[PDB]
Amino acid sequence: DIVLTQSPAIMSASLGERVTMTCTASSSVSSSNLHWYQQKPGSSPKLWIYSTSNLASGVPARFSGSGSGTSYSLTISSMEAEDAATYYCHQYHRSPYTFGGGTKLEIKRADAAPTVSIFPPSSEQLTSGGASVVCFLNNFYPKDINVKWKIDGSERQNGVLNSWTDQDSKDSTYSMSSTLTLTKDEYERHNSYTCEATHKTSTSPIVKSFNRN
Amino acid sequence: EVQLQQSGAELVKPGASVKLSCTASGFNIKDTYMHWVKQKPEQGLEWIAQIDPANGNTKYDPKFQGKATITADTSSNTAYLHLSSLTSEDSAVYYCAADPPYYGHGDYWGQGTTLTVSSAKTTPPSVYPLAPGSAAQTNSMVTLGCLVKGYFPEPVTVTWNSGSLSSGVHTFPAVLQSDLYTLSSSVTVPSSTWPSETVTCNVAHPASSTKVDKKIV
Repeated sequence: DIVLTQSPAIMSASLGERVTMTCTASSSVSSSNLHWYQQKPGSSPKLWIYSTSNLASGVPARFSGSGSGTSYSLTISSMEAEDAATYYCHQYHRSPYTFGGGTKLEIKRADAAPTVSIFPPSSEQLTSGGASVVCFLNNFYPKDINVKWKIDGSERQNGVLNSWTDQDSKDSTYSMSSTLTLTKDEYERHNSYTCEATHKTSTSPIVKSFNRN
Repeated sequence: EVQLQQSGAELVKPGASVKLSCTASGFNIKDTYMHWVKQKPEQGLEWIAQIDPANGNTKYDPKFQGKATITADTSSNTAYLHLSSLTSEDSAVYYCAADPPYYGHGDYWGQGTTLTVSSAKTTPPSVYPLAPGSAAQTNSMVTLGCLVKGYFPEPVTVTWNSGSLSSGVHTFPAVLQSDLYTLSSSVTVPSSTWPSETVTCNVAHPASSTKVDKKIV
């Protein structure tokens, strides 16, 4: 098994910027058997560069690939919005045919703090004997963020479900939602519910809380 | 002219088996190598097996050996992938790919086929409105939300005011919680329009042919 390592796994770059990502094999392969694939969300992987340096049909000229042996690289002279995607290198040299972990290329932009919002359970939901507290952390950058739930100053990690959206197609920001699910009971036996989040954008953890009623 | 069409999305119960198909158009599969690739959700691509439709010779990746069986019917110009003793780890998208005789031109990959393994039954979503507990979340403007819990299978459609509200909307990807899906959609609107004008979130679950509307107070 020839292992392909791609680096970095995630990278950001502003438009017009030159971009280079690498792919190194654990053992040498024919430059002719190393290919790159582009994949955008929801779509199927597409052959981008074949045989190390040949552009596939319909691939922009700002793309180029280099290498031989165990080291390869894909370069974008001037990055455009439509370039944001995930790139996979693949070796069709010796089976089992392998794929690199891919490099996710995202659009870089000015840092932006998240606008938090905590939401208490629903009457309707409470009626069913369940209670879910939801916290929204919208439009921020970078994606790195750490949310914590505090029930009466106490940290709670049981029953939390987070979800992130992809880089916004318009403002290139990220969003996340975190839901803490408890019972009508164990929820009605606590007063303060806190949604805490630390973002590069701040050394002072952002907090949004509420008391029952 | 070259194109690979794959069979439709599949929903199967654990323990069962399924047989996916990949029909090639614009070219004979006898003159090439057919491949099946699997991609787990948010994971990477994994090559599974290859076959020479000319002699039936097959190559497998050890970890799939036993579980997967690749076959091909050159007469119908079709390649199949059979998966047995299904489990949730088999849930993923499956692509069939043709090793081109000429790389330069053509997209030799298939659209992919989604395979979901669940023992869950179609379940309509429980929609719960999310209103702000009275607190200045952000200067003036405000943010509302809707919680879509315990539904199956994916997907659901979350619109605000039937469509009149498609600005500042954030619908988060569904996430599995006890075999059912849960999702949430937030909506941002200038402090001047709420609670002034009424805001409703419309959820639709095709599989269950249900459409709910929830107003926020």
